[PDB]
Amino acid sequence: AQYEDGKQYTTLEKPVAGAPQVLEFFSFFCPHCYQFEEVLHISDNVKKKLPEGVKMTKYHVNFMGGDLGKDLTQAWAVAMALGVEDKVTVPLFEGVQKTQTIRSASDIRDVFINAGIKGEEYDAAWNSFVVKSLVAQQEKAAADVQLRGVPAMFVNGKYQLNPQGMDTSNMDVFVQQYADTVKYLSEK
Repeated sequence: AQYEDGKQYTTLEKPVAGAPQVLEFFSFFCPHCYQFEEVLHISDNVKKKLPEGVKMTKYHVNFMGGDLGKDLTQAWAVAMALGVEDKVTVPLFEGVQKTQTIRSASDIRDVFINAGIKGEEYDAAWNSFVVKSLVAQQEKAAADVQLRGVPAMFVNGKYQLNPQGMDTSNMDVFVQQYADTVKYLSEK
């Protein structure tokens, strides 16, 4: 076939019921994730090809960067609760991997302040039980699929994108193949 299990995707031998339609995992410490977000714009190109009526979810993970990795997961929960993902994703990636000016939760906080979220609003969110459950959701989703590496994308709790099985000669072509694969899987 043109799309083959174990080639452009793998199947979860242990499917996850009730999972988000399209579920992406990343870490601000993850070098391919940086590529995916700032160079390849994967999330965005997937969305452009997804059918009507299909939601995209993106979660941060704990297993990179130790203590700061966990702060970043809580910060991402804040970003999601406040709906400010599109304002912090780039400065967080660059603060961690490019300029390396993020070394503590306070530095993470500075990124939101600079993006124009108010101190009082950020601190209130950071400490809220709505953010606590949002952290729990991120962890539970990763746990459900026994997640050990990022970037990762899962469709309908049953299929897992396998980007190693795609050409990377051309970055544009890789992205569309990736996006088309997600669409194929979504229609399965």
